[PDB]
Amino acid sequence: TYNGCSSSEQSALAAAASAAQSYVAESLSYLQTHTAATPRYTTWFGSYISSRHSTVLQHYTDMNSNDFSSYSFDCTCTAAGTFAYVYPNRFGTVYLCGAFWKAPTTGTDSQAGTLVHESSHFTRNGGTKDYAYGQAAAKSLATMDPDKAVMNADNHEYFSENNPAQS
Amino acid sequence: TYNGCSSSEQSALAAAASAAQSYVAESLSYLQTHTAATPRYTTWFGSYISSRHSTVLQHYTDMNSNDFSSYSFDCTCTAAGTFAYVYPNRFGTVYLCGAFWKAPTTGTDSQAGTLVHESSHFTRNGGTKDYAYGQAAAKSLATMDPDKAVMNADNHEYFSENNPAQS
Ligand SMILES: *[C@H]1O[C@H](CO)[C@@H](O)[C@H](O)[C@@H]1O
Ligand SMILES: *[C@H]1O[C@H](CO)[C@@H](O)[C@H](O)[C@@H]1O
Ligand SMILES: [Zn+2]
Ligand SMILES: [Zn+2]
Repeated sequence: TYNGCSSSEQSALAAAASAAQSYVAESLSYLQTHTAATPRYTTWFGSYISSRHSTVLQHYTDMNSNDFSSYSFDCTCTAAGTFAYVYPNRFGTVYLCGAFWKAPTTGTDSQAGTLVHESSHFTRNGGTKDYAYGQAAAKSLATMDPDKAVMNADNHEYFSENNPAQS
Repeated sequence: TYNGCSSSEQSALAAAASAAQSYVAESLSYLQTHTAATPRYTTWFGSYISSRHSTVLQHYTDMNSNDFSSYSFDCTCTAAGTFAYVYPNRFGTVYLCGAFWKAPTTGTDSQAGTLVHESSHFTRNGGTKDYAYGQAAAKSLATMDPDKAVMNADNHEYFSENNPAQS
């Protein structure tokens, strides 16, 4: 459903939700078939170990079961510098702000990637936190504190967006 | 008891066992009072998280209840290239080889530290494995795979020997 969203915003959300669904799907498949260290994994989740891999696998297994297209979207926020926000304990509802509309549908820090980010925050999906923001801090977190990286929303977004792409 | 141990090997073992008991005791106390990341813990057990700290705490809780002075020591092994060995499912018996007698009572890769290493192998004490050998590999294991570090014998020995000393 939509709340305070214009025709164009609903269309953008429709496209972003579908692309977010695909990101999560390809991301889950990747985690299920890659059970050893790979560039794409270590860059965003650090040194590969079974327990952490299971953690991220679980997050995507859960997010994959979500219906991004059925999320309750709210576009009343007009903050030009904010992308989106959610309440971890209030599942399926995403609040969009001004910066979301200026972001590309797919790619780095995209609308679709933003939904994957926010989705990971839901307690049902793993309850990720925001320990680091942006690709640079996300990669640094992966290198220095992998345990936090597998619990950081941006690291999930960047793992899914995979841009620049890695195997 | 002693199996094939001279009077000099027996008294040396009594000292090594007393010092090992002291290592395990101090190591347990440390683990009980340090419930947050510290250099001594992270160097040998990796990034601090409750579950991992609980694992090593348990190992030392059990090892502390062991009585090293009552271990059945066997001195028939004469392999100068190895310190000692045990069967995980055969508690309380340690087989010492040639290299053990050349080592110092306390310090890095000491007689006391070797007893801590071997003790951790007993299933009753946690059943650690030998994923890495030597300080360099042990530290590397701690940084790359914390889960394996808390289950690696050498990491326990070095945490206990604490040389160089760390807070
Ligand atoms: C993550 O780090 C590993 C090295 O451990 C590589 O597989 C990859 O290139 C990425 O930097
Ligand atoms: C273990 O690693 C931490 C860094 O996460 C340090 O605080 C400590 O000195 C040790 O290297
Ligand atoms: Zn966030
Ligand atoms: Zn061993």
